[PDB]
Parts: sequence; C-alpha cells; structure tokens
Amino acid sequence: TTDRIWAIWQDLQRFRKRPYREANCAIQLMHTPLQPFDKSDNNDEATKTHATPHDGFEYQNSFGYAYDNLELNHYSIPQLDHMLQERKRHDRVFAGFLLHNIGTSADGHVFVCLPTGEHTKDCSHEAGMFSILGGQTEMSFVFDRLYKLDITKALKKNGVHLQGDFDLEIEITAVNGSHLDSHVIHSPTILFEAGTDSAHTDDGHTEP
Amino acid sequence: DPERGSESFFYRQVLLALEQTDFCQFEVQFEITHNAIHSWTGGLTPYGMSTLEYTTYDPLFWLHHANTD
Repeated sequence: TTDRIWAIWQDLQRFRKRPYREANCAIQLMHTPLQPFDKSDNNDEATKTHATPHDGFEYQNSFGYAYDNLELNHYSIPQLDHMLQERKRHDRVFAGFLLHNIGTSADGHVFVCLPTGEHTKDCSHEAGMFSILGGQTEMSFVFDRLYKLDITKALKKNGVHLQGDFDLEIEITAVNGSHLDSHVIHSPTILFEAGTDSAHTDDGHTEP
Repeated sequence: DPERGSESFFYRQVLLALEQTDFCQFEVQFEITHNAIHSWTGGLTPYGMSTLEYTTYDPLFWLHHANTD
C-alpha cells in the first residue's frame, strides 16, 4: 500500500505537471546502487538492474506491476489535487522535528503547553504523535530536513495564536516502555506557514 | 467538473431523469435540470436567460430548448 501511495504521489506529480520520474534531490543517493539487490545473493535479475533508485521511479514496465486503482480514500487524482488546495486555504502552524533517529524504535508524543490555566485550557497533551522504526542494527541516519506536523487545529482549539508564547513538551518512549532522555534530542521548532496572501504590519509601513 | 469525465452534473442530473419509468417522475427531474442552463448562462445580468421574463429573447434559448426537447 505504501508503495501504491508513492505511485499515487507520482501520478499527482504529473497532474501538477512536475516530472513524474524525476527527482532533483539527493542526487548522490539516487545513483547509488541499492544493496543487497546489487549482489548475487539476489537471484532476481530485474531487481539487480533496478538497483539504482533512479530507475526505481517507473514501476510500470520496469517492474511490470500495476495497481488496480490509484486513488486515496476513494478520491480521484484530480479530486485529491482539489482537496489539497482547500487545506492550503487556511494559515497553518507546524512543529518541526529534527529526527536523529537512533536506537530502537520509539514513540514520541508531544503537545504545546500554555503558560496559564484559568480560562485557558491546560496542557492538551495531544499535539499528535509520530513513531520511528529502528533497531540497534540500523545504520545511523539523520533527516536532512525537519519533519513537519500540523499543530494548527490543536492550537486553535486551545485558542492560542501563532504569536502566543507556548512551550512544546515532548515525551519519548521506547516500545519497551523505558523513558528516553529527551535532553539529548533537540527541541522542535515552530513554523508558521501562510499562503501568498500574507498580512500587512501594524507598526511600520511597507509601501512607500 | 468531471470525476469520471462523463461524470458531470448535467449528465448526472439528466441521467437520473432518464432512469425514471414514470412520465411525471421523469418530468420533475428533467425540468429542474433544464433550469440549470438558464441560470448559469444568464447569471446576474437582468436581460438574460436567468430571468423567466427575458429568457425567450436570447437566441441561445432555442438552442437550449431544442436540446431539452
């Protein structure tokens, strides 16, 4: 299914008219052969040819396997595109996580606590959670970029604005249930994302 | 806007009308569909198809009714 979704993204990309089988990121990695597919241990000849990830993009005819339908949640590709735009409509605030996933897999939960109680909700404790799969065996890896999660709904619920001072509290738990020291992990950042229409300032004057 | 490509509102609205066995059942669906063209074409403007009074005046009216018939 995950692969199918990737394919879905791919077809959407063409809708965008972006090149379907083209990645202009992590160029170095793409060319690299993908073991063990490279080795003789792999009898499958097709995969061996396929080892470079660049070739991987076109599953069709390369792999020779198709999906019955490429839709997400029974949404047509053009439907998804329209759906995406709507989401874009509202301003959004996200929390970014720098994942230097190391160690065994663990689950992380986080929410933005607000400095006051009173009228205002206490720590919602449920910003959202994401998990990371890992093992001791895994080779070290760090994400080049941040992992964005959309806080906006929760923040609005609590009634905080982007500007409002709030802290983010994160808890990392192993599958084991052992707590992991959060200190090592860098704190998440808060990003505000808006569309082209941005706001004008109260103080100062933009136009001459 | 089509999902199917054929799947359009006009198409769907009319299709429903077509399904009906009964004349009366058919007529209501059919007539309402009919109205859609008048509204969209005439729009806001006072002189056009959107108005019951004016619609006959536009020559498009006949093309539409010919289709409706």
